[PDB]
Amino acid sequence: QNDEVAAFCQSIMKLKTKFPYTDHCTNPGYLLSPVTVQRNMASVKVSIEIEGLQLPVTFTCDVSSTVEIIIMQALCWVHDDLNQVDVGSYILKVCGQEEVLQNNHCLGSHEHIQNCRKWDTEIKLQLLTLSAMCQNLARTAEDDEAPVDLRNIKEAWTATEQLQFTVYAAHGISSNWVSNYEKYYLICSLSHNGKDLFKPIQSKKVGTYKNAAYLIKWDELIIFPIQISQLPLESVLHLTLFGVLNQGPEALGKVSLTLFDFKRFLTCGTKLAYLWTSERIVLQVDFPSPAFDIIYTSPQIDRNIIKLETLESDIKGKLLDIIHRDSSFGLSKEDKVFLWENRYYCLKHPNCLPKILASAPNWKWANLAKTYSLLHQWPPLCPLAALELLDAKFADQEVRSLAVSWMEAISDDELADLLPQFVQALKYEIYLNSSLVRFLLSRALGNIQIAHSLYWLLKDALHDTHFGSRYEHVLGALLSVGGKGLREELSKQMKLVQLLGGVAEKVRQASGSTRQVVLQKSMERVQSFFLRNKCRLPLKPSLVAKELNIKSCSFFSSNAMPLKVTMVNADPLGEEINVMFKVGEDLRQDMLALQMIKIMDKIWLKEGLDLRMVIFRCLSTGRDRGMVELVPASDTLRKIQVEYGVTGSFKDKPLAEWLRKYNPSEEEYEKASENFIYSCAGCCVATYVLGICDRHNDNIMLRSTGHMFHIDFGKFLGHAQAPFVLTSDMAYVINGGEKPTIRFQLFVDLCCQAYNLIRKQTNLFLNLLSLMIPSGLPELTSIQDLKYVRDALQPQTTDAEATIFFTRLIESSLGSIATKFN
Repeated sequence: QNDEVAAFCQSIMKLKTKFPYTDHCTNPGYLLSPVTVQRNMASVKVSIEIEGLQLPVTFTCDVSSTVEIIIMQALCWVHDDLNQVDVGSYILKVCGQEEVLQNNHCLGSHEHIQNCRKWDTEIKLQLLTLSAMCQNLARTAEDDEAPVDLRNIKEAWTATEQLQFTVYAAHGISSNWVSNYEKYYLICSLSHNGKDLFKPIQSKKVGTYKNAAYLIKWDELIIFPIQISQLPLESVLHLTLFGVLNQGPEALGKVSLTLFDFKRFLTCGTKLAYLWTSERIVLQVDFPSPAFDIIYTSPQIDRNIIKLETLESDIKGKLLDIIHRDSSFGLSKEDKVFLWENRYYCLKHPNCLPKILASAPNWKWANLAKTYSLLHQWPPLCPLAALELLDAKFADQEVRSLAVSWMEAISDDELADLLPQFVQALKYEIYLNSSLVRFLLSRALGNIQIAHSLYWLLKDALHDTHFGSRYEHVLGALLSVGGKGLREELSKQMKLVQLLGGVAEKVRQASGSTRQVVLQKSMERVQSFFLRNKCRLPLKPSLVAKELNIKSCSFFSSNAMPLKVTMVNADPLGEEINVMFKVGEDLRQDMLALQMIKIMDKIWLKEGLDLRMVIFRCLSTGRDRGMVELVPASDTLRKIQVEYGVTGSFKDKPLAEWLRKYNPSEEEYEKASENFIYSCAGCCVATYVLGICDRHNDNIMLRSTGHMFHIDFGKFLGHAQAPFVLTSDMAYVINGGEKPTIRFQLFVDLCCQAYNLIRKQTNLFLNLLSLMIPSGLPELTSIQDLKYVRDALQPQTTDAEATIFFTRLIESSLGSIATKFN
């Protein structure tokens, strides 16, 4: 471990050398404003503050214009000719947010622009030079030159010795264990590619040793029916410790051991493993210790150039049927062998390589040379497709390194929203230094948003009972390489989340009349914090808070008593910061639901379908606590139904009247109704595919602009289970009347269109969810959960039949009032 850590640190300094503090492109010192490229790149109004002008210039821009020419248009308003105006010295930033628009991207591609348009709120930018932009987070020269802190040989293929090891003892047993358990045993399993190579082997059941209740001694030899020369390089031994009660046996802990170390040497001699149960226990397994070191050597390369082969059409039809399948999921055994034999015909369809590798008959050393030979004459995959190659089922390091090399094509903006799965895929790298971790660290060096999100994600990952140590090394590398500016900023944000969490705990423990007073008094400590510190908001680190608005702070009087934290912007050009902080309930599953909704939205927008979706932020900042974006001027459907229900008996006019009071004019009410149509279509498709069937008056929320969204994702992937529901007031808003109109047909067409656009990306959604399996969410625990989503996506069906299917889902959701529609 120490020597692996040292080699890791050497490599990481080598990675640092490639990001000097002088290069502004990779060391900007500011956040980049996020972008999601949208097709068909319509006009909007933008107001731009300019130095020397008392009023900002306001003018109409083409949504499809790049930020560069928009800067020049703003410069043209103030100068008659740009001959001696330093045009390249200028940037645009969002008013009140320390994020900079990206020059080479369309104004319409930027998320801030897109939200403002959905919102119809003022686009308020500011023109300045790089010199005036805050670059406090930038790395110094100091940081660059600082160090990072966190005899004979036998080739393995010639090694005939059985794999064998002696499970010797476990040291450190607790008093609670001695009282509750008589005896103990280990179950030993041997795995590669996340799959058992053989039946697991169970040890004898022994009690605590004589005159030692902290010691469990087995001194037992365990032999597996395999030789050293048959072990894949990435073979892992799993030891799970069990306790049989004295008064079913229950699992006390688990350790894993790689059979080869990061330098290809076979594990030899005594080896100590550590398992935690809350405390640390030490297992000792003794491996054989011959007079020679055994090293793994990969088979030697095949050089081949493979256009020159048979053809046929009974076979070629079946083959292209396999290639265009949704995924490798559920691929039958016959299909696997058929594809494997025909694999060299597939070379002009790169994104089917994961199917091909999943159809390999085995990963025996002898069969590796022909796989490797294929892999290095294979075309580049698209990054999203290469995700599958980083899942558990592909442990081979050539495969994974090659997948990371294909991943390098992905943009930072796309990668930012996929980081959770990458952090999880770290668990399938057996060694500390890997292509993948260096890729992630490299991206975090060149982009502050990626570094910030990686920070918070690794910080959750630390609570893993099995992988926490590895994540500590990775997080220490991120913090080391990030520089002192970023480090002190993250420290301020960490202290802020701790202080806010303390306030929330005190508020919940307090009750009734002594609760808001407890709030106000407990916020004193955070007020002190701001008195000595200006702090970036962890949810959106481009917002700088200087002070707490103690007056507007309150609680929501709901389950888990959430805090409404109101903060003063440090920028006068910006507006208040309002975030909810919540303690008690686990926000990671809400984060996964939100991320899936965001990815569906991205997919739609890339195909030119804008369903006007509400995409709000949520950040787990610890064990069962975090902070959540607050969508302004929105209320739950029941709240609307009942506040209307005191004045009316109409059954179906509450939502329409609610929207009418905030959109009185006819143009404004039609616009709000249209927003409702589109956002509701998006919500229905998401409800069905992601299996969120807990929808009810309290779960669905509606914004005064007319946009509908979800806020609670308690039953997520609950496909056990009218998938969604369309009560009559929603139908009234969509129709505009009490009878069906062409607006309902537009809603049905929008739903089916979006549904098919997601069915086309079934592989991405299956891969994005399986990569989250090992994160430990209660109800994404197996590949079976993925099967339910795939069945919902109906992969085999055509787009036309899928349209028919979803249309009848809609009319099922309409219930009794579905008689009135065609």
